[PDB]
Amino acid sequence: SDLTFCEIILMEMESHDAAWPFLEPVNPRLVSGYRRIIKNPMDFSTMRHRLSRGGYTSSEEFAADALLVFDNCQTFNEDDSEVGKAGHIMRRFFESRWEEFY
Ligand SMILES: Cc1[nH]c(-c2csc(N3CCNCC3)n2)c2c1C(=O)CCC2
Ligand SMILES: Cc1[nH]c(-c2csc(N3CCNCC3)n2)c2c1C(=O)CCC2
Repeated sequence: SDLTFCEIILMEMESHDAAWPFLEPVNPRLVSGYRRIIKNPMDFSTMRHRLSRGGYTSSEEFAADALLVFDNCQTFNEDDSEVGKAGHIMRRFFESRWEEFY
């Protein structure tokens, strides 16, 4: 049942206003320099697919994939960019609610 809270928090993240940059994997054909800079891309739908498949053995693995989405976001996007400003909203939301369970 370590993962039943992950379904809640991923469902809440999937439907958050500011989740639009992270619903689908970043298409590197459209973003100059992404493949070069971001070694391990991650997004909500890949997390949904791994969760759907049972690929998260512990609750901390799910959080590692989640923090990676935002570490990527800060690595590539300026803090005042549209994607950056949304990644900060999502990152505080995730951390604020991850602590509300743990
Ligand atoms: C994490 C991330 N999301 C986006 C982005 C821009 S537009 C858009 N969408 C989502 C897909 N269909 C509609 C509009 N998603 C970027 C990004 C980066 O890290 C680099 C800059 C571009
Ligand atoms: C998965 C994904 N879909 C799109 C997308 C569809 S339409 C459109 N534009 C951007 C330029 N002005 C016209 C409309 N962008 C992107 C994307 C990414 O991964 C990165 C950002 C771009």
